[PDB]
Amino acid sequence: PIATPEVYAEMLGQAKQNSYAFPAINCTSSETVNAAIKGFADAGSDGIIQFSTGGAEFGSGLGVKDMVTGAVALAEFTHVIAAKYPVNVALHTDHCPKDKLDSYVRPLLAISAQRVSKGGNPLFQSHMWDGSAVPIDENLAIAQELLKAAAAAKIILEIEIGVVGGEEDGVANEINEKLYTSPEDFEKTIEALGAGEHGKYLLAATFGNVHGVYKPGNVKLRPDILAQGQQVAAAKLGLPADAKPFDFVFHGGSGSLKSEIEEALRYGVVKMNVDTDTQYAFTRPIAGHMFTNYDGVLKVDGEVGVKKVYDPRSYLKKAEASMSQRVVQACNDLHCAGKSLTHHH
Amino acid sequence: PIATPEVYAEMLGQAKQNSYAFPAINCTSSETVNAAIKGFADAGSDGIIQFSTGGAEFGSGLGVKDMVTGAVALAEFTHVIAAKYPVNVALHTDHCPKDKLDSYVRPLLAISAQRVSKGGNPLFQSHMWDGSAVPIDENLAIAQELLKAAAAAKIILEIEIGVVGGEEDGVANEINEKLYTSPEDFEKTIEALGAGEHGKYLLAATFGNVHGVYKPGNVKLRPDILAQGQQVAAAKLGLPADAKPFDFVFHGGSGSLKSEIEEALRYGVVKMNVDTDTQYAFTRPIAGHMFTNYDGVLKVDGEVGVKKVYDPRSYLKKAEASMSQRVVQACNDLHCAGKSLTHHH
Amino acid sequence: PIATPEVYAEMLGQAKQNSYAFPAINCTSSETVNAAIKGFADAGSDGIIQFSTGGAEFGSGLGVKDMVTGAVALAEFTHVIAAKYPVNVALHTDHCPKDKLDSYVRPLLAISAQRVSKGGNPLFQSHMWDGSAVPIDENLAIAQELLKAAAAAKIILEIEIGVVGGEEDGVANEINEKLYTSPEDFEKTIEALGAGEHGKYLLAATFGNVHGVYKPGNVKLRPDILAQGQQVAAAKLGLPADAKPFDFVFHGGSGSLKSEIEEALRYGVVKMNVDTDTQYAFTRPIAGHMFTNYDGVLKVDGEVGVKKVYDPRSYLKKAEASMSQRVVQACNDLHCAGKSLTHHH
Amino acid sequence: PIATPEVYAEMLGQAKQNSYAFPAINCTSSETVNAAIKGFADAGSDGIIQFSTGGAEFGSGLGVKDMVTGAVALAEFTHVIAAKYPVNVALHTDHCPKDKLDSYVRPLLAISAQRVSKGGNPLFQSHMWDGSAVPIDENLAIAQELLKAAAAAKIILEIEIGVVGGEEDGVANEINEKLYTSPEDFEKTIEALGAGEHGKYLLAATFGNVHGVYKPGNVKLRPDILAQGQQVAAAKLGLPADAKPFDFVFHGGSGSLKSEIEEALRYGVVKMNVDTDTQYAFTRPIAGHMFTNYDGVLKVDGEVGVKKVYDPRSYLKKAEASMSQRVVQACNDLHCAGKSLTHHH
Ligand code: NA
Ligand code: NA
Ligand code: NA
Ligand code: NA
Ligand SMILES: [Zn+2]
Ligand SMILES: [Zn+2]
Ligand SMILES: [Zn+2]
Ligand SMILES: [Zn+2]
Repeated sequence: PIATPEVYAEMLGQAKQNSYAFPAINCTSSETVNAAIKGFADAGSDGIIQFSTGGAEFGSGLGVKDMVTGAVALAEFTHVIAAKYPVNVALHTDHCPKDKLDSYVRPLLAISAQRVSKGGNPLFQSHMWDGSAVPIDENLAIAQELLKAAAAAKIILEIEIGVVGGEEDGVANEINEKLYTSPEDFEKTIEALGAGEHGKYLLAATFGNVHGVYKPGNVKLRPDILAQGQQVAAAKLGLPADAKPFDFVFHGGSGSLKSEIEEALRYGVVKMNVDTDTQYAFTRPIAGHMFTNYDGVLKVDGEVGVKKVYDPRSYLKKAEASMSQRVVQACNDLHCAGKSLTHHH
Repeated sequence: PIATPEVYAEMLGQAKQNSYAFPAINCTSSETVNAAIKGFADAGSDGIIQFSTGGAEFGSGLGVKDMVTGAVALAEFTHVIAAKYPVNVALHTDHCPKDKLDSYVRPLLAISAQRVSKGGNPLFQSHMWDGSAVPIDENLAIAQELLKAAAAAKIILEIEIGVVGGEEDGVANEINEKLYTSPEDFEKTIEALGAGEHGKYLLAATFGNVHGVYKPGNVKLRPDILAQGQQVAAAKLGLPADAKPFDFVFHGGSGSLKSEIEEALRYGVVKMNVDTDTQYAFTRPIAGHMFTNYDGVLKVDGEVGVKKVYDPRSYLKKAEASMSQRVVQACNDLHCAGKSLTHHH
Repeated sequence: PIATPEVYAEMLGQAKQNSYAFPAINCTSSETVNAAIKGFADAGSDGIIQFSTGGAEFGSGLGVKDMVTGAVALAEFTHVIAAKYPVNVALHTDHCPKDKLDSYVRPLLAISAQRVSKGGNPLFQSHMWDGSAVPIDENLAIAQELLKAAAAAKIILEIEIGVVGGEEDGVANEINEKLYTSPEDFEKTIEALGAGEHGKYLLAATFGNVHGVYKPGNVKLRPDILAQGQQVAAAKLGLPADAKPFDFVFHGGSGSLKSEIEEALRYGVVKMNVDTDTQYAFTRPIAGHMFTNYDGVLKVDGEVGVKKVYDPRSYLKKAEASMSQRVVQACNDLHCAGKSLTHHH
Repeated sequence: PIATPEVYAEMLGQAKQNSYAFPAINCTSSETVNAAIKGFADAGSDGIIQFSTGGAEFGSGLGVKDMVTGAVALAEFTHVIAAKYPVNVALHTDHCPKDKLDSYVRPLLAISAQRVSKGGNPLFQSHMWDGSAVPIDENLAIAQELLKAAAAAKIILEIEIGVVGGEEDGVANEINEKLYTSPEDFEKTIEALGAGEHGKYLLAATFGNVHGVYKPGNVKLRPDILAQGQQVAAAKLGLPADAKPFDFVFHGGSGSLKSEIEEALRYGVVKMNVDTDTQYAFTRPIAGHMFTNYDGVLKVDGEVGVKKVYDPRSYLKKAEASMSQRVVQACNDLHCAGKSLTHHH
């Protein structure tokens, strides 16, 4: 089923308590949603499906190119599908910067507020505010009012401090020192938003994260930044030094070393975003299909091709199954496999 | 917008009166739905999006494989998208034989009946009963009760007399004399169902039709069968000899000669089904993408590929645009281009 | 065996007498030579293997790029191979313009003169002088002295009047009226060189010929130009009006209509050049090989490929066999199949 | 130039004295010969071109399939080409087992004996007798008489003790303990043939060698076997313990670790055979060419392709250049680069 807000909060609490995390898989289509949910199910795991601004625009089609339309359409599709799987599936929106709030997160929030006002549940269970490109104080000012709106709609807010390196859509962030979150940013976050009691939130605190897949080991993660952020917050809050007040989000998950994932889990990461690796998994058998069936997918030497192999289902089923396998791998990497809160086992 | 039942009836009436038809494009996904609707819009045309049994199964994902789930999920997706286009889009289900009625058309009918009972409109605007594999009397007995249910849910029923040749999913129909509908079958149809006054229906009367794309000219259509069927019916009904009591459906549209389409339009074809040609149009740029970007979509010689080209959106946008072009061609072949009943022009 | 000058003259005499012609296949390598000779043998036919200036440069390798070296190396290779086939194989050099005479045809002539002086036979059995880019009088002045040298070395000279359209190497000739040979050019040729008694020669008189392969029918051949050239010459020589004093060469053979070849044969064509079509035949199975074995010819996803399919012999044997089939087709198109003067049958 | 027997002996003496070796590159064609020689030249190095039984059969063409014909044809081609390069190129034949002696090495020896009898030099400068599949005593009995014939024709004999693992043509040798040469085999070799004074020879003593390319490190070489073989022989001959009486040949060179090559050079390897790696280098840009030019090398959607890219020279020039680069790498790996005995520098 789709995660209710209550089940989603239980999911994250269980993950936190037991030092595991859920994959948050970027999807762009019916096929990619289907692949993600089947991956969760095959792994006996709960999970999160997320739409980026570009993914939502793509989902709306070339004749529309509207983020709200694409996200709503894909969300409605997902609600129907997820009802037929035993595992819990949460819907999320990825990086939304300041100039897209009015055309993505805010109208989506308003849609969910309306549903809640009628006694229903929100369409999405979490939304990301990415204010990493503006100064920390402005980031958190926007975060505070968005958190009030989100909590009122039974929605968890994800926020970001520090910058994720690499290319996300047309835009590149330089890989530098800004990829490492400062102690003061950790402190200001707690001051501004508390530790859950003013609305539940997730913190994408960056520790060297880079979107994309580079040669293994080229991206230099420093998970210790997270351990120190937890210590900083526990001190502010008057908690024991081993308390973990933050629920962390691991961006740029694809291409990470297994040891880096394992370490991050020890410091309170409850969500790891995966996009690039599942994109490769989806595309890889499509490529193979076109090459091995080149004379069926192309009308060559006066022949008319072979429908059996140019039927989009023929290669897209292969794409789906391959992406699902990669999602199973993510569930085993993050230790959420076999832990679905439905215990359908 | 999605066609209301009243707008759909107006569409078909206009097409009939003016000797044009709408394309009915088989879709299987968010991308193919988006491509079809954009094609209609680019052509300034209304149109029909249809899901086959296999298309619906595919739409539900490999972990579900349920026709009702896939059709409902894709339908809900389509309702969101179609609201953002000026043209009218009707939703339809394709070939449903006797052994799949209880797991496809009937439960879908029941869903729409429920919506109508609450003062709403049906989820789908038409459904196909394909009883061509059973004797004509059984075919029409089932048709009569389905027509009552359909009319009660504000849904048009499509039925089939005669067999369409070729392969549709795993199953092949032999290309023979059964592809040509008999006069008695035309007569029994009118006796059983009337001419609209017991429920609105479309008639897929076969005249040599074959699913798929063979070398141009290999498939031998006999559109005169349709002209004679109209004459047969007008005689039964006591109408002038030039009356056209049937609304005909042209199956196996892909690969047809332009002259064959033109002739069929003169005898009351109001709907032509297209699947194979739009499948080729969708796949063709995907094939080209994989070949020209072979070293980006594959991790070769120890390199890690190129995300920009293995991102599924990169080739699927090309697929969408190419399929939309083929749909524009169908609208111009069927003379519905520039005739949308929204007159947004 | 390699055609001796006496056997080559007999070949051409037989072809002329019986209204058939030999294919002259452009080759560039051991594999293409092997493919051509096997094609001749499979067709029970004699034939001609020819090297263009660019083909000879290619044959010499990227470290040498010397036309004489490449032609000699490929010729020596061919002498060894041809000895093992029952059919007669003549060696020829293709288009040599004025600025390449001193670095191609002349030094090759000198090599053969040396062999003949020692009591041997020439290395090549014919050479082409292409003076179509200079005025007719200069063309024939050069032709006359080259003919003396060639005859002294037991070599037949091919000359060209009129221009062949299209691209031959880096250089394009415009497709225009210059592609059609003038009566005066026919007359000047006979005046300058006679009709065999001052040295045996072949005449590439152009009649709309274009190098390359365009859509069937786009190239407009006028074989009547040849019939009139024969009439013009028979008049000058005081022969009956149905005499055929010229041995014609049909350039741009690839992509020609079968009816065009048949007509040209009636007017004394004894040699038709084929390059573009045999290039496509050679390459086509190589393309197929790479696509169907994509994961064997490329080291993908950390694997090391599959030697069985990246071994150049695996696809080059397929290339050879396919090119040989196209050469068999040329022998059947030109009616030389089953007519080898060895009568090994 | 082609290496005279005197220059070839000088080459090997220089390599031995200075602890370097020459690559022996398997070739199958004009293009592969050209690529190999250009590689030697680019590296300022002498080198060896070798034809296997299968390579020679391939070189003779599908209509002939005769090892002697193919080897002679390719050798004659090579003599013309090599004259135009400043470096010395030696011609060799690879693995010839007992059942192919009468149809490969023996007739080739007879051809060279004839040339020498007329005051000329041999066609090939070395030939390989591979008797590893028969007992050591039979191997060396055949070796002794072949050595007499070879020396009389100014030809060096290569022999093999121990088995090379892997697939060489249709035949596979199991990767086991037989891949490691025994001390007694080293001793019997010296007893039978001496140390050069009864005819010059090269010794392919196996030390774990495997034909082909497996994942780096999977093939376990033991170069110490060679050091001990040298010690064994120096003892038999009454030489100092650091003497190197054997000239060793390193089979299965492709895919070897650089450290393994470096070690082998210290123990008297003067020749390393490379085939599989140069095959991959030749094929790799051909694959890339077909993919990136897929719509030019195939006639698609009713188009006629693009001659510029289906011309075999277009991709074979790329193949040549890539194989030459790999040969340059071999010259730098074996430390013969910059050491050509022509000192053209
Ligand atoms: Na990443
Ligand atoms: Na069709
Ligand atoms: Na041509
Ligand atoms: Na090897
Ligand atoms: Zn991210
Ligand atoms: Zn149909
Ligand atoms: Zn030509
Ligand atoms: Zn070997």
